[PDB]
Amino acid sequence: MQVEQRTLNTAAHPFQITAYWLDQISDFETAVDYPIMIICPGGGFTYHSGREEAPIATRMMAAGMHTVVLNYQLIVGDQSVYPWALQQLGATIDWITTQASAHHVDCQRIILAGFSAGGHVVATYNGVATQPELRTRYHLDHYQGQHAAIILGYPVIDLTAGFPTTSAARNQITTDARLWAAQRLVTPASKPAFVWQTATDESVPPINSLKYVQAMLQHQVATAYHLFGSGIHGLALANHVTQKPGKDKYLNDQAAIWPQLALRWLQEQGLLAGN
Amino acid sequence: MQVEQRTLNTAAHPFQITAYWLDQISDFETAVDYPIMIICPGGGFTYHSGREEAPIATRMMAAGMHTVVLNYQLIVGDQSVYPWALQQLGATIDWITTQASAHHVDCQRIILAGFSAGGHVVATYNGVATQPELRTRYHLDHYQGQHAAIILGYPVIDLTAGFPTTSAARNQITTDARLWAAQRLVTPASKPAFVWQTATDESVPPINSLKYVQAMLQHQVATAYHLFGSGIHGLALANHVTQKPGKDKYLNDQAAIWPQLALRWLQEQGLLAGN
Amino acid sequence: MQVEQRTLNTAAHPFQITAYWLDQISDFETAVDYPIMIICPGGGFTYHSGREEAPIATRMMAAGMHTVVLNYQLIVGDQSVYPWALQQLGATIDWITTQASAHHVDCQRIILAGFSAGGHVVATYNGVATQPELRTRYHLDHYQGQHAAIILGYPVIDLTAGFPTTSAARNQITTDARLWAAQRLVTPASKPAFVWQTATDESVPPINSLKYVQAMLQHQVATAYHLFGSGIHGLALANHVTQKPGKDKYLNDQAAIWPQLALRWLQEQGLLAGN
Amino acid sequence: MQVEQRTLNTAAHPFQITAYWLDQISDFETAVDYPIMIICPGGGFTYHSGREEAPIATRMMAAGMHTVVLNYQLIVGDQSVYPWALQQLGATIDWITTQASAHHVDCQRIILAGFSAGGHVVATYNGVATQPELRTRYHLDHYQGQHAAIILGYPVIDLTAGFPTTSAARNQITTDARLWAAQRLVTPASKPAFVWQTATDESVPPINSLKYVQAMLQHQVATAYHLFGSGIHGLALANHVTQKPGKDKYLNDQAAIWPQLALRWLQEQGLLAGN
Amino acid sequence: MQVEQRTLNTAAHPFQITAYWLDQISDFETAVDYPIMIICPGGGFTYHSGREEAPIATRMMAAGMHTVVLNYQLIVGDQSVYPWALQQLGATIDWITTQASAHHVDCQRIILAGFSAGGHVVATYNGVATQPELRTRYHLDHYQGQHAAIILGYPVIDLTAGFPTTSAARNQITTDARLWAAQRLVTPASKPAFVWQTATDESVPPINSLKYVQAMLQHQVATAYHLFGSGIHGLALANHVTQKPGKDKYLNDQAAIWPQLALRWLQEQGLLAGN
Amino acid sequence: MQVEQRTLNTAAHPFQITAYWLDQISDFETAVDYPIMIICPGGGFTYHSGREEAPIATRMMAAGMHTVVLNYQLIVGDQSVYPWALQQLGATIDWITTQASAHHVDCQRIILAGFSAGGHVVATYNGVATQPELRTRYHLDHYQGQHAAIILGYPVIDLTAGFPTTSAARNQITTDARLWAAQRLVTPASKPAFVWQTATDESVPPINSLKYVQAMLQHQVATAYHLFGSGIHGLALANHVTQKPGKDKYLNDQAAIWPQLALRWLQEQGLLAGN
Ligand SMILES: CC(=O)Oc1ccccc1
Ligand SMILES: CC(=O)Oc1ccccc1
Ligand SMILES: CC(=O)Oc1ccccc1
Ligand SMILES: CC(=O)Oc1ccccc1
Ligand SMILES: CC(=O)Oc1ccccc1
Repeated sequence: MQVEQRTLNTAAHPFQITAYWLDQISDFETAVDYPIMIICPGGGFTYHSGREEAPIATRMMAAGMHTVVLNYQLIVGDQSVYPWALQQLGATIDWITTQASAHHVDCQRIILAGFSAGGHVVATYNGVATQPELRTRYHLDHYQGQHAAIILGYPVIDLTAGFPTTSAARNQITTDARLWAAQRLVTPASKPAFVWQTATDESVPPINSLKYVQAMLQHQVATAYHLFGSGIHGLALANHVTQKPGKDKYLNDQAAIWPQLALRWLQEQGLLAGN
Repeated sequence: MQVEQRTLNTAAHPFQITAYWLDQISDFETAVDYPIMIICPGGGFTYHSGREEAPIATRMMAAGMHTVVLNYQLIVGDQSVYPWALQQLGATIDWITTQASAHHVDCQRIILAGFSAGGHVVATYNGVATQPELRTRYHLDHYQGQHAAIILGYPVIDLTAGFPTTSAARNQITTDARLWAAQRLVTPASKPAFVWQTATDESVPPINSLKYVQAMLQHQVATAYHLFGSGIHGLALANHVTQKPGKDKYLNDQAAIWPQLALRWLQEQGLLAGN
Repeated sequence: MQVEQRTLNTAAHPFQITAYWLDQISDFETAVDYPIMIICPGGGFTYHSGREEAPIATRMMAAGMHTVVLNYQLIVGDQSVYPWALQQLGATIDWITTQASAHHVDCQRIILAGFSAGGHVVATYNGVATQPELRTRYHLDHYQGQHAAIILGYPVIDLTAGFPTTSAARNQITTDARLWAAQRLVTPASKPAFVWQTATDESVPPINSLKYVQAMLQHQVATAYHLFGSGIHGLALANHVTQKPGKDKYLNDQAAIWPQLALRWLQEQGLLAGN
Repeated sequence: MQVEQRTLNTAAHPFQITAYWLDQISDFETAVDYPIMIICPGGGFTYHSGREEAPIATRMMAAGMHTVVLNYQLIVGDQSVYPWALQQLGATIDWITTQASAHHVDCQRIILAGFSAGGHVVATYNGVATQPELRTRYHLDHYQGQHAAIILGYPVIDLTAGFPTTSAARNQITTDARLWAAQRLVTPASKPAFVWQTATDESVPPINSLKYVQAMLQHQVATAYHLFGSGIHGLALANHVTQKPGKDKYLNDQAAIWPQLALRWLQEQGLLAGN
Repeated sequence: MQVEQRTLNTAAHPFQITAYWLDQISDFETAVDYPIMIICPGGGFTYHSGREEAPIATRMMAAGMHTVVLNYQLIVGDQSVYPWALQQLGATIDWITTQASAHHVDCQRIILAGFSAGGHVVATYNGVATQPELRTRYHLDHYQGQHAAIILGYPVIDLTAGFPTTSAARNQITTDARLWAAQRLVTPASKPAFVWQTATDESVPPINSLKYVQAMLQHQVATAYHLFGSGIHGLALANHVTQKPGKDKYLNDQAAIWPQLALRWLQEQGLLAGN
Repeated sequence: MQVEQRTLNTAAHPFQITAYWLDQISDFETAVDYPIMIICPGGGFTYHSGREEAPIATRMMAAGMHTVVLNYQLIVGDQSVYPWALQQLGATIDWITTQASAHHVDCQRIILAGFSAGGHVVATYNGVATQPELRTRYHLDHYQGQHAAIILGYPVIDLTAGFPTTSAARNQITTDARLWAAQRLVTPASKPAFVWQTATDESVPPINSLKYVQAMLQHQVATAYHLFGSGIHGLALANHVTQKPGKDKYLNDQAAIWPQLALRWLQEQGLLAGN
């Protein structure tokens, strides 16, 4: 295993990635290209949550994929998230295509994963980067490669749907209301989505995931949805690894099955080797 | 996540380790010390099998533990595995104690994992390093730190018990017949052992694991044993990650549950945080 | 000790830092969080002077603090220093807060040090970043963390006060005269300043430092000031370490005591462990 | 030998370089400063061709020079190449001057190599960076150092001269027609050029290189030109190293002597040590 | 291109290597396995000469091969060169086999290159490692992989043949006289040898190379030999790259063609891709 | 500043070093060779004390020298300290000579610093490595380079002189009593020594330094000695940097002047640039 931390400069706003590369198993007689997952964590658009970075990447690497963590555009200075964060995703996928041979990446198996705020970028991107009208508007044109599916964990999907609370916090995120709500952007072009959330999510009401999934079916898009009964927002892995020390509310054994559900779903979709 | 690859020189035969350090999560308020697992892979004493190195490390690391892979003494040159391989383990545990504060290692939770030939070293060590008589005999004296438990996967336990096939290959492994068989070395002071193997193991006969568990019980040491019904030798993870490309015999979905079994077992022993 | 060199992208103009991290002492039974000093060297806004980077960092590291060298915005292309350089400082402090647990940084003990042209950035920042009005104007809002004190060595404080020599050179630094003079930016909210300069400073008139201290006191901010009697501009450490080879005019034994004065002043401020 | 990969932030558009530094020979009793070659590969302004990076840098390194590969501005997002790419070259040369002491670089011996699209940037730069009229217009002022010579392999010199085909592709490269054609930008100020191309270049008509040389003589700049008889576009080293697997058309043994011709030409100019 | 510097511990005397790995070209739609050359420099058995390390490795790398520099056993402390250096060579080849898949090494194309004292190790190894009686005697048994050919530049072949001078120097190198002379070790199992030397070699008489070739033929091993008319010992590349500053005697344009001769010879042996 | 961690294999027992290299100052017109200090920490021959590694290295680095920390042979396995540790010092000095050109090391200014147990190795080495009789006997022959002076801080000088307490502990350190006591090894060939200790040293009675200093004047070798009136063993820097958290007994302001005293002592010896 190798770890690469790096600035990519091929977008208007340069950004940092952290790639975790799988190494070839040395006593294999032949080579294998592995899938790769790009993770956009949460942190409410003002920071990148560590709980949703390495611990999630490591769990997915365990199942045999490369992973990359994208530090997408935050609110800092008077900066807005969009349209920049969308462009950084496109550049990250592009950059991956250039690294394929060196790292044995299966470019037909590029997965994006978003959590909370992170989910908005990915949900939007699955929307935006699947319609050339919105591609051009947002300058995702001229980037190589594309993603095969998305995974969304308790995603922000609609900025008027409870998060963020105050109007003045919507606006920081963006004064472009044409993507306050990722549900309205779904077309039959959108790539297959695995979605999960808790029903008891106070900070990001489940209608977000419902609305995306609802809209995912209404345009015939292969989608799976798990709304677990209990659990607070931001469970991450919902187990001791991502548990804030001494805070039981981060433990939820029912939600903790999601990575297994996710991986099995990726296999079904032909996007991960089956055993 | 950092990757450290390094020679340790505090043994008669210097040796390489590869450490994979967990990084602290930044959204945490307080620091956490994590367990560490040292892995001795298989390879029939002539090599170190990559199938049982990083893939296994990553899976254990996904559960929230540091891991280190130890290139124990092989048959190379007119060299024998023992007693050097034992000293290298002690040196590795020692080295961990000196890295504990920089990496947040919980030294009361140092776990050893052995696979196949690698299991002999760990099994022997579990015996030798808990008996001052054999400690001193084999030069493990003056090393800091101790391991809390072992994990053995399809472990070579007795060199007269099938592997190796010829008498000339077992000699190469060692002239010292006082540890051809680790099942004879087991005494009360030994640390708890989680053991698994398949029953249809041609290469390394199940009597090996049976004999060792027999002796852990006939000696009152907390233990656990899983002998799956089917499967060839060297399953590793028994899934697509460790599957030699196109070889179905490396898939066994029943055996594939062993890491979960092992993690839950560690949690029960209070050697890994629980859920 | 670890050396991290790195681009930070969380500002309008991305920029390089070079971080020098203290490692934990391994025979300490418990962990210690250390203070951190951010250094902005001189170079007359057209370069970053090496004499005021590592040699100064190492002397400060020897007293038990992390250090980071910041390559603030220079005059290059047709770029001005301001307001960008101010933002880069805010982002660096912010970045530090995110690295605190991994490196054991005491974020309550963040010190900024500026030299010559570098002092302007720091002196201005100390004023700007303690006033929401000037904060917001210059886009320092939304960044985490704050500095506890500043250190200024022969600082450029007023752009009309002799440096730079020509009209055409002032302007290249900035077409914003509301920052030509950091002495006018001084208000009571400011963090405490240790200031030193030589009286015979031909290149940057002592009126600069004198004006700043004059305003630190008139606004009741804790300040200490050493105006040494002899010596040219840019003494740095004023000894053989930073002495341009064969040039005695860089040696000044009286000025050479400043790091000691500064460290004791920091201890007095409760911003460094006392011995 | 050392390999440095890194972002430089001293341009409006930050960018990656990959520097390959020569190490001092240890049994030399005195040090030696080595020339350095900056390489801008081709890729038709939409990517950076690996065929024209490392394999070319390694060949030039074998003759005793440092090399740096410059990832100049491409067409990505709605971005055009110019004027940004010209600034990135200036910042790279500038950065080199700042590394000269640590790496023993002879700043009197900075050479630029451009291939295909990369050649346009180098050819244009050679024009722009020698005339302060076009210097100022394109924002190259305040950057230290200067190049002593260029090398152009099958360079794009004129955008209306066959490449790019469509008009829509012209424009993506630039809506500044003023430098669609580096031929008409040559003055006596220009640095000496070694130029080569094949006569049968379908993709980028030979008239391109012909025009630049024609212009290089008509304003009398020391120059040398090799238009080989056979060979497709993008030969690179024109041997097995840069040969696309199983594609004979990338082999051309007459063109393959170009690195020798170039090196001898550099020795002639006093830009490389001689034999 | 990546540079790996590392201790290998798989011999009685552990030892450092410096590997220079070629990176795959990202434009190639398929992958390519490259040959690899192990280089044993000279230094008269008391040091490793830098003139014969990187400079030579870089020239060979430019031709499209991986290279590794082996720091073989010297006369240091009280040690003799043999039989350890032979084991270190075997362990290095072995290590390469384990790196083959991660770096795309063609294990049927492993070439050994020795210079001066380094040449003795290579020449002897070519003999020893091609004879199981002498294989075993010297403990090269149990190591994987083997080399396809050797290259010898002004090699030490016989220790009584003028190098080393005094009796007391030969003995330091080794008291085992059975391989004072690599000519006698030659048998038809020996891999093919490209050999070169100058006839005016005062330091190491030409009869050395003469005798080895003289025996490669009389044992029907494919071999080529170039004895240049002029030139001192230790020409290395015989050009400005390996020339001691201000020392013309290191220049020799006739001998300087040797790397081209060797590469063509390798192509002829099907050991390097042809043009 | 660069940090190099590394195994050296040119001794019977390979060993780790950690080198801290000063970087050249970029705004110097000329280059400068700096002195280098090799540090052997204490730890009572069973471990290397972190209190006496980096913190001391950093403080010496601040004065403008390279530093290297040597992990000399410990009591581990059934291994003794001697004669191995002496060889390791020799190889380290030797290795430095091979790195001089690359790092600008002034090989005429190599200084050894030992603390407590580490002092014994340095003190003995000072004795052994200056007399060819003991040189040959202990196999320091054939290593290049030599040291100019030693620094000893509360050194163990005689193993009967209190430390270690029991006869069982001394013997572990070594059976060879011909260097239980470095005071008896002092002859006038020895390089100059700066020596310090506290009078109240319980664990290692002042007798040791006194006995060494006494013995050092009697062979007319330039020396300096400081015996502070208070303070326990192992003060290191005797300040807050090396203070065990909450343990005042590690603070001693009088002894804390020793680095300054030592540096000024090196200046008069002409082994460090003077200011
Ligand atoms: C225990 C050891 O080999 O020494 C060190 C010291 C600092 C960091 C890593 C290793
Ligand atoms: C820029 C940032 O905060 O991302 C990280 C996170 C952990 C380690 C290094 C960088
Ligand atoms: C054009 C280029 O060099 O792209 C990269 C970037 C990082 C690593 C390898 C290749
Ligand atoms: C010139 C500058 O300050 O950037 C650096 C810093 C350290 C090393 C290399 C480049
Ligand atoms: C002396 C040695 O082990 O080899 C080298 C040489 C140059 C740089 C690094 C290692």
